[PDB]
Amino acid sequence: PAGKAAQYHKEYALFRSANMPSPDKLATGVGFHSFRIPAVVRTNTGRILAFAEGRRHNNRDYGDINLVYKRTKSPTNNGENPTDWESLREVVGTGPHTWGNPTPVVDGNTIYLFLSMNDGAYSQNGGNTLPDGTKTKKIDSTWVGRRHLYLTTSTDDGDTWTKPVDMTKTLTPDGQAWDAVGPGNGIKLSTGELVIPAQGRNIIGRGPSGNRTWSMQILKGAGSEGTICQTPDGKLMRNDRPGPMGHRSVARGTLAGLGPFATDNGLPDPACQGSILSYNSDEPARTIFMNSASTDRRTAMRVRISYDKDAAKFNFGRELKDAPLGNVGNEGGYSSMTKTSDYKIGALVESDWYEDKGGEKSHRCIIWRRFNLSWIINGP
Ligand SMILES: O=C(O)C1=C[C@H](O)[C@@H](O)[C@H]([C@H](O)[C@H](O)CO)O1
Ligand code: NA
Repeated sequence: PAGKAAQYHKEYALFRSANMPSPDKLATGVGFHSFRIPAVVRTNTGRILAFAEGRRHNNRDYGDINLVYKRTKSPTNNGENPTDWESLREVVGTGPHTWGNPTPVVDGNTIYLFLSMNDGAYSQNGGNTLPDGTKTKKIDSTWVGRRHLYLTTSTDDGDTWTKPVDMTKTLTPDGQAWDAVGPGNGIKLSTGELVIPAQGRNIIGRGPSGNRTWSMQILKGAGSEGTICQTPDGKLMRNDRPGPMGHRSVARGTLAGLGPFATDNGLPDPACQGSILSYNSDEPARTIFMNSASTDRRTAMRVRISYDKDAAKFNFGRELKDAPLGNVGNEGGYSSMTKTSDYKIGALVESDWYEDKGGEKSHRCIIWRRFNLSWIINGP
């Protein structure tokens, strides 16, 4: 029934890499080679908060990387145009460290933002060469050299953020080395609990709005990069990035536990992050899913709808190719979706200029797309 309406789509770069005109810089003068790893949420004011990793010197997952963000200037503009967005701010950039994997969730008048961190001397694989010629040590299980999990919060509609608090000791398993939270988004259940996807576990926030305490729900067979969603039937669903290239890994259950993860052959994935959004719970209930709908590459970005009460089946949906955007490099990769006040899907989508090929010098930017259901429904 939302298919009857006139299609609407609109798209433009929102985080502009250093190689692009009007590159995004902080008010301090700090600029960024690349922006990756988007997260976006609509607050209960209707203001949109967009988060990313500002990777300072190159496009690598490690090294000096700051967690940055923008807000819409007003809570009512819905990010309609470029000028509707504030200029870049910083959640956390302290030291030479990696701060990233933004994974926010809105809770009434509090926005919670989980993030991952590592020391600037360490990388996932280790032995990587830093700007100064120093080789990274490999992420390990020491306090110094593990991936930490941090939580920061805003009670002023994303304007300011409390000093990030290290929650690794309580919300990551003891002994763990590599870790990820999201990235993308957590969710607030119909029943009021907050759920944050993370590597091998959900992170559950309980208590009144804005005064939460968190615990781990350890999962069996989950991915490192998960999405969480409350399907129309009320159940939870993890839809995760696979280890190897092929297809999304999916599991369903409740706060008491999830069933086994199993590959969803309806959802090809190239071992890349995806995003998911419960769009509405009234009839017809809809779940939206975005990812690169390919087994081998990140450039087949597709958005889809499921009408299933457990989101078992997604339609073909529509290729983001159908509304391509010039002057932003080759679009595709990590994504994040939110619903806007004016009833569109707002998505951040990574794009890669690909100048040094897959080398570290290739600049990465992030696109902001909006589209209504009609635009998805009425594609080939
Ligand atoms: O572009 C990527 O593939 C990527 C970028 C992120 O910054 C990394 O944290 C993440 C990680 O390397 C994998 O999830 C395997 O742990 O992957
Ligand atoms: Na930094």
